[PDB]
Amino acid sequence: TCPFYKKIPGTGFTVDAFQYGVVEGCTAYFLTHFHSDHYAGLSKHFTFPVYCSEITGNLLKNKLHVQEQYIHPLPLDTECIVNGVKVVLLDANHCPGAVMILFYLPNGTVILHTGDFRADPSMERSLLADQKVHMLYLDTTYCSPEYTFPSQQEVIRFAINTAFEAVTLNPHALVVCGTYSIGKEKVFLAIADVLGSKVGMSQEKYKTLQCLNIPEINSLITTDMCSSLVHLLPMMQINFKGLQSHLKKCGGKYNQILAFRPTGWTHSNKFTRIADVIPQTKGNISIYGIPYSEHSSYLEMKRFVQWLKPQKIIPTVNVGTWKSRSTMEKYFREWKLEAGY
Ligand code: NI
Repeated sequence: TCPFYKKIPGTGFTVDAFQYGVVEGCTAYFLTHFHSDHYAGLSKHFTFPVYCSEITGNLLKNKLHVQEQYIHPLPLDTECIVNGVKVVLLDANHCPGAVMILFYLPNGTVILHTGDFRADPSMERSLLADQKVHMLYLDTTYCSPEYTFPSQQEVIRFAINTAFEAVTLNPHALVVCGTYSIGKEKVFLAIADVLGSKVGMSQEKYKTLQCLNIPEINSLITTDMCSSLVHLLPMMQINFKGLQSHLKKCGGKYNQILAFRPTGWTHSNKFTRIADVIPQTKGNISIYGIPYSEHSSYLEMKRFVQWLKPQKIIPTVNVGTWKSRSTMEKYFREWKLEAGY
């Protein structure tokens, strides 16, 4: 049974609600982004209307085989009528194709559902500027002040400089980047660009990247591993055993691996600056954990909410424990008293 925080009151609509069977009264199912916890349940046998971005719709059709007749892509930044209700899709600054959804309810209430997002000041100049929001359904993944991490630009600067130094000292080093979902593509694209290489990967991952409308993608990626000195591997293989095994396969072309594991936040964020990050090393193999986040930091979240001034907040992440829920409610009240709404 579908939980309350996935239902949109006064509509036939649900958000990210595909794992509950046929939801009573749902005439349109929205999907914010193509991450498995959110699409859980969709397949080629789904026969209800799915509303989403163009990119998410390319992934539903090619990767999950959802039939074309049930896929309803909407442009961003554009007022659309769905089943008699005005909606807008906004870029979520999460992974490719990810959106927030603005719903203008027939009774005059305005609801924002962030999906998963990384709040940014540029959102203060979208179509959100123009009007009031009564209810905010909020991605609270890192809603606690201990969650700090650098900008995505600083993280990429660190990875480019690290890779370029290593391969210039040793032209026979291979760079490897972990992946387990869409998102974080700038990590491996930026490194391959500085090295003058395409990125090599499996046919399955190439297929997924080909759905993402990335400009000039055919110039950037390949399935021919042997021609490439940046390889993508599943995240589970990013360990000394998996990498040893991979280096064997390359036919004595390389004699060193430098590997990157983009994580979310880790507690080594609480002590170390990005600049000071060091790898784990075993022999000719080195592994860097880099804190590339596609979710809001605590400070980015608080800035966004204090700007929007919603009348009510409904968290969508960390809702399963009483202690989590109580912690989040405390911060929402601090933010409201500090800013005066
Ligand atoms: Ni996500």
